Amino acid sequence: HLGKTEVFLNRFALRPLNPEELRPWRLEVVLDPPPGREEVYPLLAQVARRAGGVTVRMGDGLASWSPPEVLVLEGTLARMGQTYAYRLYPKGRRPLDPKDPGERSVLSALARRLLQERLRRLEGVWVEGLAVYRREHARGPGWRVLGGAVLDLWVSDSGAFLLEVDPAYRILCEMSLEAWLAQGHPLPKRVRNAYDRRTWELLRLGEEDPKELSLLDYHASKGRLQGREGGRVAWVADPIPHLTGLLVPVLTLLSLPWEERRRRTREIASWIGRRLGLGTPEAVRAQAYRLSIPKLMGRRAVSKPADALRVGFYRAQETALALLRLDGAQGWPEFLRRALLRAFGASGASLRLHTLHAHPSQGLAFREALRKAKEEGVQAVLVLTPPMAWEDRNRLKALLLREGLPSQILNVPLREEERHRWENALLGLLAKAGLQVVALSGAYPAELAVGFDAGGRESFRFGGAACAVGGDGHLLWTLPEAQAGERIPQEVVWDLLEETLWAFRRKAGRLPSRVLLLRDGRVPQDEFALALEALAREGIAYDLVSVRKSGGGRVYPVQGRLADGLYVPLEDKTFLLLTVGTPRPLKLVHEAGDTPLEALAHQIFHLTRLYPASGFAFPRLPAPLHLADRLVKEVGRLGIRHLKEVDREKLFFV
DNA sequence: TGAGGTAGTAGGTTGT
RNA sequence: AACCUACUACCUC
Ligand SMILES: [Mg+2]
Ligand SMILES: [Mg+2]
Repeated sequence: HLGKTEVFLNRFALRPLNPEELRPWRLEVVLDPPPGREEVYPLLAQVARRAGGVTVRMGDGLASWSPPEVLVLEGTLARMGQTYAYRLYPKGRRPLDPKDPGERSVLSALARRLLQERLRRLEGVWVEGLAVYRREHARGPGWRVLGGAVLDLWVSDSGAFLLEVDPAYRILCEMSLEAWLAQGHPLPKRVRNAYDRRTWELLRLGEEDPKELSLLDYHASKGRLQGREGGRVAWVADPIPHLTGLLVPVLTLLSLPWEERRRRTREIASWIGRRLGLGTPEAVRAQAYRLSIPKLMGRRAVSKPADALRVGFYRAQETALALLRLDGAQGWPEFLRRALLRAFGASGASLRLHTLHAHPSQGLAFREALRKAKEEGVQAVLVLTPPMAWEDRNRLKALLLREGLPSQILNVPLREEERHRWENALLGLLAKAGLQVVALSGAYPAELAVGFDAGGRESFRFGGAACAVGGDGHLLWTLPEAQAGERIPQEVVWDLLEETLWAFRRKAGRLPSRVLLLRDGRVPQDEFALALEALAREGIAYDLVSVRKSGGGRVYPVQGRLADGLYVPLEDKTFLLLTVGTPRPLKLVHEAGDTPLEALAHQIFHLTRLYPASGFAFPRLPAPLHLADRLVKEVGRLGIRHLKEVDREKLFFV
């Protein structure tokens, strides 16, 4: 179903590696005394750096392209606790191969260090590792903004360097937190320090003198207040006092037009190829297949979900809606009422607008009003209220949920002419009611696509999932599960997966024959182990896809305009998805399953249009994943405890 | 809290 | 190192 273009992405192919580069030098170290059970990630990776040149680790040890006699062999360094002192013994040199994948990998980590530690010693340059800043874009009175690009280096599998370039900006202050704060700037965003690498937030400055452990008496007695003296008190978190004498502050606040972005990518590329003796940049061109427009369906074919409000829903049902007005007045604003009635006029079944005549200030009594409403058929409520505060906003959302009443907030100074804004709140509201706004008129390989994301919170996270009961279907979610970190427990994945499988059984009378499994970001090794054995055993087929928002790189046209819904395959098992300042395609990886890439690229992009509450825009990632991101965020944000009596056909979190 | 997004500054989980 | 987030600001319908 595709028509080819040819784009080239922001990579460049530079000179092939030469003999000496195809056979690095190995060296064994001395740990005196030996490290610890975790103290090897900065302590093996602090000696591989202390050596100099292009020294970069080789698993349990180090490697170089530099002769070991120009290595610094005998030195002394430490992480806090054990003060080590390294010494380097050799092991000779052994060849490596590009065609072979196993060697191509270590060479890159050398090539990265080559890049990195050949960038340190350049001239009119500012280097933050892989990042290079080449020009001045703005110089302010103690407010410098250097701006070049971020880089990377690796090998091609034919033995030739590759160089990814992408234009960045950096911001660096010159003054103290007083030599600057007494020049105009208000209270700081974050007080970064030079005494350590440590920082803190910024509350409000203490009115009193730190002269009364000891607040001020310890500084000028710790030899910490010599070179620059403390000025006034500081107040932040992990109340605590700090003498604001020495602290090269970290400051926060234009985005470059797409054309200039490619121009600078190519220019900076040349520069780094020629200055670093790596040759002429021959920008890598990949071919990119144009993907087929999906046919999203309300009552009838429509281009953006918000058109369902004028045309009719894909599956409506006998429904009722409540209204909470927290501002002054009382009425459903006619146009919102007229707006709804016409969308249900367009659709098949009937509507009822109710009105909550209760304020939460009534306390417990206000719940009674809710008890009555739900009872009398109310499904979700639209709330009109002046911009609320996060803490109040959450307490209320969760109150209604505790009565099984999803809430859509519309911020109050509203005018008819404010049209898109209220139009989205309405879709949001119906999504929260249970309505199947739009769906996909299509022939797809996976009849069910589930999204997995994780975590909304602090110390612990929630692993959760959302469904689309596919080839248009119902969107529904599942009760999440509290977990330690980002990795969703192996059994929890399967448990969630099954609950999503069973959902399909209830709507189709049949288990699926193919499911689509989508993770947010990288899949931790083996976190889909179970589900996949589990599926295979039940003889239901599948594909697993890592879906990365970051890392897609850039994609540029050779000439013309890159068009919406473009698909570029890269390496085996991996492809980009430009769904159109400068766009950022999704990096996607087929981790498991036997479906051809184009076909997945197809669903994914098509699954993109499904999301019911975007109205006019389309989210960058597939409706299940987005839902998963949204659900999981919201649960973490206001607790799992409120969800019990909330029907999971109702997307309360949009 | 209308929603989508890119661009700076942070940090953290995975996992070497 | 590869990916998530959180703030900020700006754009778009
Ligand atoms: Mg919403
Ligand atoms: Mg995530």
